[PDB]
Amino acid sequence: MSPILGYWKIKGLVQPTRLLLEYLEEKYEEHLYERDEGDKWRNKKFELGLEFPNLPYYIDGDVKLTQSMAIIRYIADKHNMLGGCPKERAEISMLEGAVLDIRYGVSRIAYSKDFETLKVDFLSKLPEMLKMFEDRLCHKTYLNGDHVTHPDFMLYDALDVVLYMDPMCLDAFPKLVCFKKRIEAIPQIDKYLKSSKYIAWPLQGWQATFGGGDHP
Amino acid sequence: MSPILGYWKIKGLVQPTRLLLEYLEEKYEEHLYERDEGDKWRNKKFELGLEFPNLPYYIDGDVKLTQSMAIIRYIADKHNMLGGCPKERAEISMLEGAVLDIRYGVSRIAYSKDFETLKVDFLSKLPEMLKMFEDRLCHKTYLNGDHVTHPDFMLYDALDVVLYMDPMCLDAFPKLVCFKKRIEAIPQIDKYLKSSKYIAWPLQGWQATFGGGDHP
Ligand SMILES: N[C@@H](CCC(=O)N[C@@H](CS(=O)(=O)O)C(=O)NCC(=O)O)C(=O)O
Ligand SMILES: N[C@@H](CCC(=O)N[C@@H](CS(=O)(=O)O)C(=O)NCC(=O)O)C(=O)O
Repeated sequence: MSPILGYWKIKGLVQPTRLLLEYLEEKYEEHLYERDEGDKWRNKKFELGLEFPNLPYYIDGDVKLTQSMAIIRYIADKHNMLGGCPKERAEISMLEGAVLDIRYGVSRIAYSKDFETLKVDFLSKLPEMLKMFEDRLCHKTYLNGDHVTHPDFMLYDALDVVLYMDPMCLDAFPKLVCFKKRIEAIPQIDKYLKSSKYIAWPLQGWQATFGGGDHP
Repeated sequence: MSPILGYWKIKGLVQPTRLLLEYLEEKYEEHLYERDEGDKWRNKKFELGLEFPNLPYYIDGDVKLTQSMAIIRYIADKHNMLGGCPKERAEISMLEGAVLDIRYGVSRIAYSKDFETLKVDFLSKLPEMLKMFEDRLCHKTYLNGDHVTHPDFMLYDALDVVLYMDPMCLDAFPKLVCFKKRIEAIPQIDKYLKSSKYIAWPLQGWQATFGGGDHP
């Protein structure tokens, strides 16, 4: 049967994974927990056969997984996209980590009552983080070269998110601007982003001071 | 020449990596930044050839890496320890993530002025996190079975850290208590923990409210 991907009906930690699945054109069903289905999840949490019960989870005829990163890596690995040798795989793991520093950098302050104050500090450090990627993309179409890897969708998600926080944070980074457009230019992605499956909001959990709520 | 591992002279994000290197008996030199060498690092940060300048970093005749997780995975991968197939590698990635939830759970609140209040909330959720590992170890010597994998050293580091926070947090988890002793029973580990190379403190950056300072 078709693999089952479970998570809240938000972008959050699973969006990059959804994009990788669409890009690979893999078939899959989603168990989406609405903002008021917290209890629905609780009563099912310890009943899915998961060794480390959590959201997101990925269940398919061969495995039962939790931990967003093990999930996206599993999907990529099943398609030989993790790297052909130790060095390459490390490059790709390094790219994941660097993207997470930005994505997690947002979530870390998005649930605070003093978001604006934290935001200033954050938007103050973001430029140096972005420049590392800008330089990475100066002589590359995608993060790992001519071919797409899962970090590309992670970066895309992170850029999508920081753009909501500051629509001008990419003004000094033309390569990153083109990269985001380039990802949206991928047929499978453009199709998915225009379909009824696409969850455009919220970015974080509904209760978040930033990227939360039921509407943009 | 011998690989170079660089980081602050604290356990922090690199300790599990140091333990994996010792276990594998790999030769390596460390560029340790003292509490007052922040500037020493700044003036070298963008001069090491690192694509994503950060701490820790790992430089050896074949690669230049940053991102603690890409580093430990690289070392494990160079020894064929990441997993023999997609499923196994995902299991191992899942274990990393689950350990990080605990380790990062500590760092997230260790720099706050209200540590004690946050600590209560944290120590309230830790038991459910620990039990997942307790159950994982009920019919296994190590997290992935009979043989050691890098997540074992990550878990060890996390247990070492939560024990400083609460010396009794493992009282209901005998398998975890034995697991920690079992890791310390590994010849290379026992030797390293008794050598002059072992950095017992601090756990977090020196400025941390918890696990910080120059002395326990
Ligand atoms: N490290 C885990 C963290 C997962 C996590 O924090 N999940 C949250 C939701 S969200 O933060 O991703 O929105 C949750 O509610 N998990 C279910 C639970 O805690 O019962 C991962 O990456 O998968
Ligand atoms: N995701 C990175 C985070 C690294 C990080 O936050 N490094 C801190 C130090 S510590 O938090 O690990 O102690 C640092 O000072 N990096 C150097 C810098 O920011 O210039 C990783 O895992 O390697």
